[PDB]
Amino acid sequence: METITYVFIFACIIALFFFAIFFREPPRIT
Amino acid sequence: ERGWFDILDDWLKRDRFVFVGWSGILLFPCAYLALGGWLTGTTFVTSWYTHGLASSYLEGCNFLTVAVSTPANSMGHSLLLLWGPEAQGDFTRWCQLGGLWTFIALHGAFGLIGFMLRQFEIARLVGVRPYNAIAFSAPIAVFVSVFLIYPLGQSSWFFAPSFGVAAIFRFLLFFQGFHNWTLNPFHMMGVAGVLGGALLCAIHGATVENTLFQDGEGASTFRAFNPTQAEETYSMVTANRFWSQIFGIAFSNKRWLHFFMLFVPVTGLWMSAIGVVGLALNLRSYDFISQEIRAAEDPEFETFYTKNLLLNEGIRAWMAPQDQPHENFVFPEEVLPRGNAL
Amino acid sequence: MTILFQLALAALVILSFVMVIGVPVAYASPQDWDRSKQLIFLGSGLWIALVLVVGVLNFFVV
Amino acid sequence: KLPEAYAIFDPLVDVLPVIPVLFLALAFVWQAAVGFR
Amino acid sequence: TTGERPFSDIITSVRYWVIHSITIPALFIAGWLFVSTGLAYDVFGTPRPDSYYAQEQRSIPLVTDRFEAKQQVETFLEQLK
Amino acid sequence: VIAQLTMIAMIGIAGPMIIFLLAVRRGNL
Amino acid sequence: ANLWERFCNWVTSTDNRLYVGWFGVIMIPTLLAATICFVIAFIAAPPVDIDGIREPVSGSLLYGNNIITGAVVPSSNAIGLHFYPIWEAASLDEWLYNGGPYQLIIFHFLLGASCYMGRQWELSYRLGMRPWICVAYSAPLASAFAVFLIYPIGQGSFSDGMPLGISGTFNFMIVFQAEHNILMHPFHQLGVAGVFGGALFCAMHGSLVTSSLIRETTETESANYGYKFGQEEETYNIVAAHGYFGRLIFQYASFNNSRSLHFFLAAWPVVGVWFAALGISTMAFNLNGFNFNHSVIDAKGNVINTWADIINRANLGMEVMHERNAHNFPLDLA
Amino acid sequence: ESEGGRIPLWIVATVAGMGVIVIVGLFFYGAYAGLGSSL
Amino acid sequence: ATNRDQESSGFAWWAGNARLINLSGKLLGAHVAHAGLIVFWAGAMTLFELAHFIPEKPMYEQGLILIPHIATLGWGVGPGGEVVDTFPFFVVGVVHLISSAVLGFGGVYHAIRGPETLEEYSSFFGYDWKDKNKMTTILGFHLIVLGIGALLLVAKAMFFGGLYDTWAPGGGDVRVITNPTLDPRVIFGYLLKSPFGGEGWIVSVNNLEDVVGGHIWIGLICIAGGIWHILTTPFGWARRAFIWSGEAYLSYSLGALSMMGFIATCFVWFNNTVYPSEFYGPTGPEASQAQAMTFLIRDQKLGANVGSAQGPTGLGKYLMRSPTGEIIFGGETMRFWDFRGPWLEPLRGPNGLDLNKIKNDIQPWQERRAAEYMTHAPLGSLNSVGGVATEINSVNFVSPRSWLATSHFVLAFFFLVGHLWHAGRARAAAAGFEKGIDRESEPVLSMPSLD
Ligand code: CLA
Ligand code: CLA
Ligand code: CLA
Ligand code: CLA
Ligand SMILES: CC1=C(/C=C/C(C)=C/C=C/C(C)=C/C=C/C=C(C)/C=C/C=C(C)/C=C/C2=C(C)CCCC2(C)C)C(C)(C)CCC1
Ligand SMILES: CC1=C(/C=C/C(C)=C/C=C/C(C)=C/C=C/C=C(C)/C=C/C=C(C)/C=C/C2=C(C)CCCC2(C)C)C(C)(C)CCC1
Ligand SMILES: CC1=C(/C=C/C(C)=C/C=C/C(C)=C/C=C/C=C(C)/C=C/C=C(C)/C=C/C2=C(C)CCCC2(C)C)C(C)(C)CCC1
Ligand SMILES: CC1=C(/C=C/C(C)=C/C=C/C(C)=C/C=C/C=C(C)/C=C/C=C(C)/C=C/C2=C(C)CCCC2(C)C)C(C)(C)CCC1
Ligand SMILES: CCCCCCCS[C@@H]1O[C@H](CO)[C@@H](O)[C@H](O)[C@H]1O
Ligand SMILES: [Cl-]
Ligand SMILES: [Cl-]
Ligand SMILES: [Fe+2]
Ligand SMILES: [Mg+2]
Repeated sequence: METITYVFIFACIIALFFFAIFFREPPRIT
Repeated sequence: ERGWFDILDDWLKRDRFVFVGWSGILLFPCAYLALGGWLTGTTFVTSWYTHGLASSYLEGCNFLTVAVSTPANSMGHSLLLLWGPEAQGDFTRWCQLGGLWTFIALHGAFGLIGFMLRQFEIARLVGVRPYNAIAFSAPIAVFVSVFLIYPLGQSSWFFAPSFGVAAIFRFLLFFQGFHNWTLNPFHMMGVAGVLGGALLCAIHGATVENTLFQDGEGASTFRAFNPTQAEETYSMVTANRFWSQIFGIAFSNKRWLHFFMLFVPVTGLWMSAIGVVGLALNLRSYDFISQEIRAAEDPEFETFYTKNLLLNEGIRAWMAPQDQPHENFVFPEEVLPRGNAL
Repeated sequence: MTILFQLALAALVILSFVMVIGVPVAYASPQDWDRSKQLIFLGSGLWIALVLVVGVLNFFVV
Repeated sequence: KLPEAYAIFDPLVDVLPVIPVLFLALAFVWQAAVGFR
Repeated sequence: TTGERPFSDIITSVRYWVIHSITIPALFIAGWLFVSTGLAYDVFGTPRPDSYYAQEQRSIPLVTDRFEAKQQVETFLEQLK
Repeated sequence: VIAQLTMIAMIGIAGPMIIFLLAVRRGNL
Repeated sequence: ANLWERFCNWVTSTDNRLYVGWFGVIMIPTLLAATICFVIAFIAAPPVDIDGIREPVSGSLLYGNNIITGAVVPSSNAIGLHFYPIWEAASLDEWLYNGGPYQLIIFHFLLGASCYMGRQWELSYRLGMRPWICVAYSAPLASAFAVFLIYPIGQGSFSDGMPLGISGTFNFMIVFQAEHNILMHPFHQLGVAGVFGGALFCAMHGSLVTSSLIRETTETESANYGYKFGQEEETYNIVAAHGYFGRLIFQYASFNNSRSLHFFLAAWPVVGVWFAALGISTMAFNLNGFNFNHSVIDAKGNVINTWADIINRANLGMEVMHERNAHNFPLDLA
Repeated sequence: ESEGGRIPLWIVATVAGMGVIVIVGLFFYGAYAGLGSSL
Repeated sequence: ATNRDQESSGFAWWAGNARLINLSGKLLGAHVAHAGLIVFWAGAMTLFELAHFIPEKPMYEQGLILIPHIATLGWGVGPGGEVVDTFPFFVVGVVHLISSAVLGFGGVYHAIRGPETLEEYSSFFGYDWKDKNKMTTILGFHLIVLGIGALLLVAKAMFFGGLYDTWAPGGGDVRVITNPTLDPRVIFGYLLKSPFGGEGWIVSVNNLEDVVGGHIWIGLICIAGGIWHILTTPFGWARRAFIWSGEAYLSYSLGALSMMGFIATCFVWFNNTVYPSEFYGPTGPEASQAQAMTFLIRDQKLGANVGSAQGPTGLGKYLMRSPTGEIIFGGETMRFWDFRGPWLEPLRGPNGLDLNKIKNDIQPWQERRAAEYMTHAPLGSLNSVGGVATEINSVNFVSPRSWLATSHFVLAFFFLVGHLWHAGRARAAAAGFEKGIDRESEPVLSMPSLD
């Protein structure tokens, strides 16, 4: 259970990186 | 209406080389005495009667080894006032008992309050928001936690940090060996805020300097800035593209960026302070119980966590007799923990 | 030869110190470049001579 | 030791190796004199 | 500009150095003599090299009583001679 | 003691002396 | 255009979401190899004989570690500085016992991170920026080199490289202190000034710009909406910030030139961290911290301890306990 | 008498700087001699 | 005052030497004056070392770095590296110091008095950085000069008394090299050796025949390369690969010097052939090996059977196997089994350390040497307290190997940083954006958005 929990959190962080990069709010100039 | 209070207020707030203010009345004497006490002690004052140590230029120490050392453990948490029951007005005896330590710690504490009041007072006069004062709450939380709260939870001021380069190093190593402080997630958050802050300092400074607009003919580019100019001196749009492409994300909002630069190191320091408040009570992150259960039962089970505790046990046994002289420890050669040969 | 040596060597040191100040000052000075230039020539040949003298006399004192 | 004939110059020899450092410092004296222009 | 004389004016003036060519060496010498006369040891209670231990003693004179600490230090000092 | 300190004093002054002599002469600094 | 030309245009394209570039051509595979190996090893690797004394240390989560105790464990002291790729092992089981993942990870990483630095130059060039962000990155990079490559070289083993783990890192620090008295070394002291000062100036800059933001929003919205990405006008009043800071200290202690300020912000942490890195890289060849052990002696010759001697006692504790089964002879010479 | 500029600032800096080097040097000398020398 | 302020030159005082980029005469002076500073230090430092030298203590107990370089060339030393005559050290020091005056004179002259640009004075001496043919010409001259220097080493070793050979049969001694290794399979073989353990790339060079032969090759390669570069101009592919500017060229050399610095660091840390331990002290590996040797000898004298003695871990206390089976010393020095040195090699057999040689053939000179090296290991503090970090004050020692490796690491590192700084700047300047982004032509503003 411990190992699963660590790996799960890490894998969520990795997914977050993906969304934060590729599915960011695009920066728009005025 | 036009009374003395208002007249004094006028004088205190004149625009002069060194601003004074109402805050100055507290800040200047307290800061001067804390600094002066440190210089006085490191130059002339021993730690023979409190620690069994030489600690001054006078006795032969150098800039790295001098200190104003804490009072003897037997003083407990005595304020150690010059006119108090220990020194009884005798300046020489007061120095020999460690009175300069409480002198520096307490004038220093009030001085810091004065400095933060100054930050508020000046901000108010110039008409800016008081975020610099807000940020300085971190240094205050560190000073108060480490120099006051920590020893107050312990037996005496003896165990506070002594004001000295080598003395502070000893304090770090004490915390490793006795508190396993590296293991503490509050210290780890500290580390991340300090190193993160340093990172942000480096990366923001370099980014601005490498996205500058050409605003002059000079190859040395500092003169192409005018404090009063309306326009940004560097390109946020180019900076943003660069980092988006190198690292994947980038700042797009300058107000967010500069807020984050406050938040990171300030939050880190505040977390480290919370940990030290726990160490005041020996409420450590010393162990992982699951690790210890396994290792006790299984003599083949070894991690870097177990290895570090062996180091800690060495530190404690080898340093305690000289570092804690009031305990009169005598540890026979045969009890000292040692590995093979060494 | 020891008297000759020891003197020749102190003369070399003293001349060296004179040249160390004088050559840059001469080169960067506006007036008297004519006179200066001759003296630097003089000092330079004299410096070289003295080096050779110490060098030779070395062997008769060592 | 230096050969005995040169022994008089020992104190001078003790100082020479530091001279290059003085050239760095000299650049500063010079620039101060021309106002770091 | 806040009203005071520029430092660079002050420290390149002859009068500044007339004053400070006296006061600076006077202070430095006074500090020197504070130590060389032994006064510093007496003011601050710092042991001289011969005053850490009695001749045959190899025990630190540690203060162990909060309220009698002054007297303990005094007794330690008596034990030296 | 004195020999080494006297040496480094004359060698030490040589550089600033050159600059000083040139400033006095309005030389090509 | 031919294929090579097209390929070159794509690699160096300023329009890729993430820049590739020629540096990136080496960086991408090496970082992916290092990452994938690290992740798998951190999860599932068996114990590793770090000290070459057939005493395997467990680093992975599945073999009894948590996030804090876990590590990828350095390669065996038996290997030393020898190159131990997978294909020099008789089997993956041997490779694993001997700490092969460590070498694969650190070598791919150091190559990849060096190319990350090159890539920062490269993109700056494609975008018409000035070139020196990469120089600031050389500071953390040099530090990683110091702990993963230079220190091992000096001591003669990758077993003395920093472990890839949280507790492993602390082990490396404590043993380094025992062996080099790093705290007493002026290059680590400069490093501390570098990171404490970087943190201080980070907070200071953030607080001063935040102090002086120009009112563009109401009380029921974030002040952040007062700045729009790419606006031409500066968003804070540097004159006010300087007015503040110059009074906090005194006028000539405050920067009124943004370029000069931002250069200082770069230089202070970068230079300090370069000295940190050089501290580790020179203690690699055992030029160690200042040693004032028994420097103060009384008229008889009794040792009068200073705080240096107390440090020394702590260091001794570390020294005598570390790698408790590895030394057979009285001196720890590497 | 107290006219600013009579002593050039580059000379004040050089002399002051030399003074700092001398006193710091004395302090390093003292690390090798007398108290604190280990001898 | 031509180009000697920021307004005229574009460079602030702190980048003042950049004002010299296109002023060939003044830049010649800076270069010649600098060469003077280098030569001055070599001379002055040698005389300081000689003044401070006590012949009967090892050099490495005396903070010497230059006398050991002179001794390694065979000057002033005899069997075992004993100093037999200090006069060669005095000569080298004096001649360098005298020569520095000449270089300083030329340097000062070109810097403040001579023509500030050389091009209208002489077509031969003047140059434009951007003239590719003239740059390769000057490069060519300097290659010839360097090749002649490499052949000077060869001449010293073969014709003018030899070099100090730590490996010489019957004990280290000065030896003339009559059969330098010419076989290019051996010479270029070093160049393709792995830099990892047991291989060590060029740093593994372990005999003077290979060293001398190497310099014969290098000298001929450099002379040929120089002629080549005088007689040709850069080809099209090189024209397209490089930036052609003074700052770019500086950058390339900074890169090269950085690389050389790291190599030198490794050379003095591991190599005991061209850095004889007699002069530089033992290497780190050597001293650790020497400790194991010391205690093997001691305990065997007491009756220990050192081949059969099992240590606490189950490995041999004194002797164990390397990962390929060779018999090596045990304890932590297992990491140093690639060490080789003349005091230890007589104990080595085909399968490594030989137990019968160990039991019967260890000579008192080997015991002495191992004890010497164990107790002069390259460990010590910044204030030159010899030994481990916890050792008490007593012994004033830091190995020359530690001084040389640390200094050269620091210098190589900052030279890499300088390479990056100047290469990045050269690029930007060549393309025209080293002073910043043109507000009215900001490149990113013409690029499509990333998303
Ligand atoms: C803003 C300035 C300032 C502040 C906040 C402090 C604060 C402090 N000082 Mg410092 N100090 C200062 C300036 C300051 N000092 C200056 C300028 C000097 C040089 C003279 C000193 C020299 C000094 C020494 C030598 C020592 C202290 C110490 C102290 C501490 C105890 C003070 C105390 O108990 O006061 C108590 C007094 C008050 C709080 C004043 C209250 C006034 C009330 C409101 C009015 C009532 C008065 C009443 C009518 C009197 C009648 C009594 C009668 C019946 C007999 C405290 C940290 C002690 C210390 O640090 O020990 C470790 C100590 O030994 N200080
Ligand atoms: C090895 C170090 C070195 C060398 C060789 C040089 C060389 C040079 N620099 Mg640089 N520079 C340096 C370090 C160096 N610099 C440093 C550290 C800085 C930062 C402080 C500078 C900042 C700097 C600036 C801001 C400028 C230069 C310029 C120059 C050139 C003209 C100098 C001049 O006009 O002098 C005028 C000075 C004098 C006439 C005073 C005397 C100078 C001489 C050389 C002293 C010699 C003393 C010596 C002991 C004599 C021995 C003689 C004996 C052998 C007979 C010259 C080629 C200038 C330039 O580029 O011009 C186009 C320029 O503007 N430099
Ligand atoms: C790399 C070094 C170098 C270079 C490229 C130059 C280049 C030049 N110098 Mg300079 N100079 C130098 C070093 C250098 N100098 C040194 C060290 C000194 C002090 C002695 C001088 C003193 C000097 C003066 C006083 C004058 C020049 C002048 C000149 C110009 C004419 C040279 C000529 O016609 O010679 C033609 C060739 C010869 C006379 C034959 C060469 C004889 C030499 C000694 C052979 C040595 C070769 C050997 C391989 C050197 C090894 C050096 C190594 C050990 C360090 C030319 C621009 C003149 C000038 O600028 O006019 C306005 C001028 O008046 N130079
Ligand atoms: C300081 C010495 C020096 C310098 C700066 C140069 C510089 C130059 N030479 Mg010359 N050259 C030299 C010495 C030098 N040469 C010598 C001694 C010789 C005789 C062998 C030559 C023979 C020579 C020839 C025949 C040619 C050049 C050419 C060139 C030009 C292109 C070089 C290039 O692209 O390099 C970069 C090298 C490459 C792009 C090759 C591939 C890169 C590999 C993968 C590098 C791997 C090494 C790595 C970093 C590890 C180091 C260890 C390693 C030894 C295993 C350039 C002007 C070319 C030219 O235009 O002539 C007119 C050319 O055709 N040179
Ligand atoms: C405590 C006390 C008090 C007070 C006191 C005081 C206030 C004092 C002051 C004091 C002081 C106020 C002192 C000072 C000192 C100083 C010093 C001792 C300094 C030193 C310095 C140095 C050494 C420097 C160096 C340098 C430089 C210059 C530059 C850069 C580099 C360097 C850093 C190297 C009273 C009476 C109230 C009460 C009782 C107690
Ligand atoms: C071999 C020989 C010789 C030679 C000599 C020489 C070559 C010399 C040189 C010399 C030199 C070359 C010198 C120099 C000096 C310098 C100095 C002494 C400087 C100092 C500086 C300072 C102190 C600074 C300060 C400052 C400034 C100015 C600015 C900013 C601020 C400051 C503070 C940083 C002789 C003749 C003896 C003879 C015998 C042998
Ligand atoms: C450009 C310039 C610069 C630089 C310069 C330089 C780097 C120069 C160099 C110079 C040099 C590099 C010089 C040298 C000199 C030398 C001499 C002057 C020598 C002499 C010698 C002698 C006199 C000898 C003696 C003796 C003998 C014979 C034997 C034994 C004993 C004795 C040692 C006594 C500066 C930075 C300032 C800046 C401005 C510009
Ligand atoms: C003396 C001796 C010897 C020998 C030596 C030799 C034989 C050497 C060689 C050497 C060599 C033979 C070297 C080479 C080098 C090379 C290099 C270092 C390269 C570089 C390159 C580069 C840097 C490139 C870059 C680039 C690329 C990659 C492409 C694109 C663009 C560019 C062009 C930028 C021996 C060891 C036996 C022994 C000891 C002594
Ligand atoms: C460039 C200046 C070099 C001066 C050359 C001095 C010769 S060196 C001289 O050569 C002799 C054989 O001829 C050897 O016997 C002797 O050992 C060696 O010292
Ligand atoms: Cl350990
Ligand atoms: Cl061992
Ligand atoms: Fe900013
Ligand atoms: Mg002293």
